[PDB]
Amino acid sequence: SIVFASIDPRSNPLQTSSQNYVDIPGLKLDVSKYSNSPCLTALITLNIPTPYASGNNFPGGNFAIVTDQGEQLAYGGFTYSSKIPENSGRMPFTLVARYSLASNVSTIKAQWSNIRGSTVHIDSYASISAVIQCN
Amino acid sequence: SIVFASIDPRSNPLQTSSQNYVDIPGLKLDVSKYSNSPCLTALITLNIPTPYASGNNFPGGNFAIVTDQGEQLAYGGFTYSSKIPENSGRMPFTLVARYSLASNVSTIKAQWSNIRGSTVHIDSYASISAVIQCNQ
Amino acid sequence: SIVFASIDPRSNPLQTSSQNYVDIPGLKLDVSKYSNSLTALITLNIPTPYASGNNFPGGNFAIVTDQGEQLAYGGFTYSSKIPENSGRMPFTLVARYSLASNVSTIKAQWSNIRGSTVHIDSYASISAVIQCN
Amino acid sequence: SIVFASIDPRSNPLQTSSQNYVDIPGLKLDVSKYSNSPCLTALITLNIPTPYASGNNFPGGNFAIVTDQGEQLAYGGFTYSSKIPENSGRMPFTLVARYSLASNVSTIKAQWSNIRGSTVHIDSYASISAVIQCN
Amino acid sequence: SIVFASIDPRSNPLQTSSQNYVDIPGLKLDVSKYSNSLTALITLNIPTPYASGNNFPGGNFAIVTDQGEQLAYGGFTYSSKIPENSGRMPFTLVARYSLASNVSTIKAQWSNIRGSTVHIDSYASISAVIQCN
Amino acid sequence: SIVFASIDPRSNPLQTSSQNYVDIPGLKLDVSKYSNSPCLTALITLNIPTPYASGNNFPGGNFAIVTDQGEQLAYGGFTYSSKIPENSGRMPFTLVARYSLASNVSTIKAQWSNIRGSTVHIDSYASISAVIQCNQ
Ligand SMILES: C[C@@H]1O[C@@H](O[C@@H]2[C@@H](O[C@H]3O[C@H](CO)[C@H](O)[C@H](O)[C@H]3O)[C@@H](O)[C@@H](CO)O[C@H]2O)[C@@H](O)[C@H](O)[C@@H]1O
Ligand SMILES: C[C@@H]1O[C@@H](O[C@@H]2[C@@H](O[C@H]3O[C@H](CO)[C@H](O)[C@H](O)[C@H]3O)[C@@H](O)[C@@H](CO)O[C@H]2O)[C@@H](O)[C@H](O)[C@@H]1O
Ligand SMILES: C[C@@H]1O[C@@H](O[C@@H]2[C@@H](O[C@H]3O[C@H](CO)[C@H](O)[C@H](O)[C@H]3O)[C@@H](O)[C@@H](CO)O[C@H]2O)[C@@H](O)[C@H](O)[C@@H]1O
Ligand SMILES: C[C@@H]1O[C@@H](O[C@@H]2[C@@H](O[C@H]3O[C@H](CO)[C@H](O)[C@H](O)[C@H]3O)[C@@H](O)[C@@H](CO)O[C@H]2O)[C@@H](O)[C@H](O)[C@@H]1O
Ligand SMILES: OC[C@H]1O[C@H](O)[C@H](O)[C@@H](O)[C@H]1O
Ligand SMILES: OC[C@H]1O[C@H](O)[C@H](O)[C@@H](O)[C@H]1O
Ligand SMILES: C[C@@H]1O[C@@H](O)[C@@H](O)[C@H](O)[C@@H]1O
Ligand SMILES: C[C@@H]1O[C@@H](O)[C@@H](O)[C@H](O)[C@@H]1O
Repeated sequence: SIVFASIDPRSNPLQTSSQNYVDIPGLKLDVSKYSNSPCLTALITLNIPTPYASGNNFPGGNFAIVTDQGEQLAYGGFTYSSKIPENSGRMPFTLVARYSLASNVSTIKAQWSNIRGSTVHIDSYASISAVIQCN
Repeated sequence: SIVFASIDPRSNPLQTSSQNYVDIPGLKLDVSKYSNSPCLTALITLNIPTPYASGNNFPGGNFAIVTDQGEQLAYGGFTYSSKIPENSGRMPFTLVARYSLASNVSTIKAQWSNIRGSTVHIDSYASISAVIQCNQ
Repeated sequence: SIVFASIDPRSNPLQTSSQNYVDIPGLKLDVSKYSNSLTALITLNIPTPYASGNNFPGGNFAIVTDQGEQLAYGGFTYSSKIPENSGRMPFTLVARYSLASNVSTIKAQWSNIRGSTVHIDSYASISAVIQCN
Repeated sequence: SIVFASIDPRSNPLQTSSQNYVDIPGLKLDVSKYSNSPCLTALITLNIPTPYASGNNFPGGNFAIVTDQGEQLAYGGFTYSSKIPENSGRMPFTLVARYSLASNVSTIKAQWSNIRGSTVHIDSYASISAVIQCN
Repeated sequence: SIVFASIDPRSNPLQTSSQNYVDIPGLKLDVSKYSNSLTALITLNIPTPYASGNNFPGGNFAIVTDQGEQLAYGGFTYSSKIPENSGRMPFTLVARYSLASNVSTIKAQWSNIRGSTVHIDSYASISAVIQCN
Repeated sequence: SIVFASIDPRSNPLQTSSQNYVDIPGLKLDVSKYSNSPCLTALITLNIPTPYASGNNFPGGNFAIVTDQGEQLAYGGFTYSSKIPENSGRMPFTLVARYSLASNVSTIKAQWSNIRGSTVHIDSYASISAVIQCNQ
C-alpha cells in the first residue's frame, strides 16, 4: 500500500534557522494502522524538490526522516560551493529510508536543520511517501 | 505493479526555452489499463538525474508531473546561484507525486519549462515511473 | 517486496578518482530469490556527495547488474571551474529491471569526471520495489 | 489474506434436528478488521467432509453460509437415495460463497438444518475459510 | 483477485440428458482482462445435484476454457441400479489454468451417464483466485 | 501465489487397501521455496471428485492432508449406506486445510486409507492445491 503527505506552502513559506533538527510541518505519515506488525516494512521517500538556504558562510540545509520516538532513519543535505552565493539557488533534494513496522511507531516524519547559521526555506511543493509491503 | 518509461537522448538531445509547461518527449506513462480503479493509487517518480540550464539571468529549469487532462500533480525546479554561471553544471532533480486511479485519465506525463529566459537541457538518461498499489 | 541496503561512512569516508565505473562498497541488493521470473524498480539515493578538483569537478553514478548491464546513469557537476568549497549536491537515480534473466545482484557504481575525486561521507542507500507485472 | 476456523468434535459430536437453520458452533470467521471496506471481497469455503444424517424418511442435511446480520450467501445439502438407509454413510460436502466487505458485517458463519425430520451429525474435522482480496 | 459467478435456479430448474458435455448456463467466468499474462485456481461448486434414471444414474461435470480445453472433470453416481429417490450428492471440482494464452472465458459443463437426466435446482457457483506466480 | 498438482491415472488407476494412511501417488505440493516464511499461510484443498470404494462391510475411503514431518492437517472420508453396495458409486470428496509456512516443511501431500477392509480407487482426475497469501 501507499501512504503519502504533501505540502505546497507558496502563500505561507516555511523556514528554519535551527541548528538542531526540527519537524517540517505537514510532512508526516500516520502509520498507526500498520504498527506492531513485524512482517511489514516501509520504504520511505522524502522529496523536497525546490529548497534553498540563505546566508553568508557556505549556506545549506539538512534533512532527516525520523520516527515519533525520535529515531533517525536517514539524513542528508545540500550546500552551496561559494561562501556568499549571489542568489541562493534551488537545490533539489530526495532522501530514502527503510523502516520495519514491528514497533509501536505511530508516525514517520520529516525534519530539517540549518548549516553554518543559514536559514533554510521551502515555498513550494514537497512530499513524504512510503510503500508498505510484507517481508 | 510497476509502470516505467525512460529516455536516453544522447545522440539527439532535448531542450526547451518554453515559458509554459510542455511535455518532455518520451517521458509518459500509459495507465489506461488501470483507469477508473477506485481502490488503487500510483506513486509517481520523475527522475532527471543530469539536467542543466543555459542562460544569463540566474538560469534554471522547472518540472512537473501532469495528467492528460492537464492536472498538475507536482512541480519543482533547480536554479544556479550565479547570474551567469561559468559552465552550467549538472543539477540532479527528482520529483514525487501521488495519483488516485479513480479517474478516467489514460496518461501521466512529465512536463518542463524555463525560467528567466533560460534553456533547459536533457542529453542523457531520465525516467518516469509509478508503483501502483491497492489502498489496502 | 522491498530490498534495501544503506551505508553511513562517517568514520571511514569513501572516495574514488576512477575514470571507469567501480562499485560503491555496501550499495548492493541481493535479488537472487527473484531471478528467472517480476520487475524491480531500483532507486539509488546519494543525498550528500561532493567532488573535489579544479576543472569543473563532479561525479557520475550508475545502477548495474552483475551481468554488467548498465540500467541507468547520471551525475552532478559544479558551475564554477574551481569551486571555493565543493558543495553537497543531492543525487537520486531510478532504474527498472525485468527479473526474467539470471541476475543475482543489482548494485551502485561511481566514477569521476575531469580528474575529480568523488566523496561519500554520510548516509546513502539503494533500494528496490519488486512487483508482479 | 486468509481467514480460517476449524472444528474437530471427535470427543463431543455435534448434532441438530432443527428444521430451521441454526449455527454450527465454532465454524465462524471474524472479518471485523476488513469490515466497512468496499474495495475488498471474500471468497468463502465451508468444508464438512464427513457428515451423516440419521432418520427414516430419506434423511439428509442442509448447510448455509450466512452473515451476522442473517443474510444467506449460499446453501446446499446432501440426501440419501433410500427411505431408510441401512447405515447412514458419510456424504462429503463443500459450499462456496462470495461476499463484498462494504457493509459493517462482523462475522461470516456456517449454519445447518435437517430434512424430513432427520438428525444431522458432525463428529470429525470440518472447516470454514476465506480468501480476502482487493477488487 | 477473485472472479465469481453463481446461479440459483429454483423457479426454473436446469437439466441435461446430453451425453456430450454442454455448458451449464450462468456458470461462466470472464478472465478477459488477465489473458496474455498469472495463474487461475478455479473451483466449481455444485452442492446439491441429483440424477434420475434406471441404470446406475449419475452426472459428470467439467471445467473448460473457450479454447475447448478440458482442465478438469469428475462426477457422481449412485450405488443402486434404480435409486428409490435419487439423492443429493454434493460435488466440487478444482482446476488450474495458466493465463499465458488468449483465453477469455472459463466455464462449467455437464453431461449425463447411462442415459440419466442430471438436475440442478438450487445454488451453485464457479469461482477463481487469480494470482501472480 | 498458487501451487498445484494433479493426476489423471486413467490408464494406470490407483488403489489402496492400506489400513494406515499412505501417500496418494502424485498428489504432493512442493512448498520448499516458501519454507520458514513467518508471514505466510497456505490454504490447501484436496479435490478427489470421482473416487469409489469396493468391499462388503459398508465400504468407504479416508483422506488426509499431511506434511513431510507426518503432521496431519485435516482428514475426512466417504462411506456408503449399504453393507454391500450393488455397484460402488462415485462419491465426490473435497478437504480443506490451513498451514502456516512458519516451518521447515518442504512438502504437503495427500494421503488415503481404507475402512472395514475396503479398497479405495482413483481412476480419473484429482488435484491438490494451495493459495499462499501474506497474513496481512
Ligand atoms: C530565492 C530565489 O527563488 C526563486 O526566484 C524567485 C521566484 O521563485 C519561483 O520559482 C522557484 C523555482 O525557481 C520556485 O518554484 C518558487 O516557489 C517560485 O516562487 C519567485 O518567487 C519570484 C517572485 O514571483 O521571486 C524570485 O526571486 C529562484 O528562481 C531563484 O533562483 C532563487 O532561489
Ligand atoms: C566539503 C564540505 O563538506 C561539508 O562541510 C564539512 C562538514 O561536513 C558535514 O556536513 C555535511 C553536510 O553539509 C555532511 O553531513 C558531512 O557528512 C558532515 O561531516 C564537516 O565534515 C566538517 C568537519 O570540520 O568539515 C566541513 O568542511 C559541507 O557542509 C561543505 O559545504 C562542503 O561540501
Ligand atoms: C454412522 C457411521 O459412522 C462411521 O462408522 C463409525 C466409525 O466412524 C469413524 O469413521 C468415520 C469415517 O467413516 C469418521 O471419521 C468418524 O468420525 C469416525 O469415528 C467409528 O465411530 C466407529 C467406532 O470407533 O463406529 C462406526 O460405526 C462410518 O464409517 C459409517 O459409514 C457410518 O456413517
Ligand atoms: C429429488 C429429490 O429432491 C429433494 O427432495 C425434493 C425437495 O427438494 C428441496 O430440497 C433439496 C435438498 O434436499 C434442494 O434444496 C432442492 O432445491 C429443494 O427444492 C423439494 O423440491 C420437494 C418439493 O415438494 O420435492 C422433494 O422431492 C431431495 O430432498 C431428495 O432427497 C431428492 O434428491
Ligand atoms: O557531467 C555529466 C555529463 O558528461 C558529459 O557531458 C555527457 O555528454 C553528459 O550527457 C553528462 O553525462
Ligand atoms: O462415473 C464416472 C466414471 O465413468 C467411467 O467409469 C470412468 O472410467 C471413470 O473414471 C469415471 O469418470
Ligand atoms: C554543459 C556541460 O555538460 C557536461 O560536459 C558537464 O560535465 C559540465 O559540467 C556541463 O554541465
Ligand atoms: C465402479 C463404477 O465406475 C463407473 O463405471 C461409474 O459410472 C459407476 O457408477 C461405478 O462407480
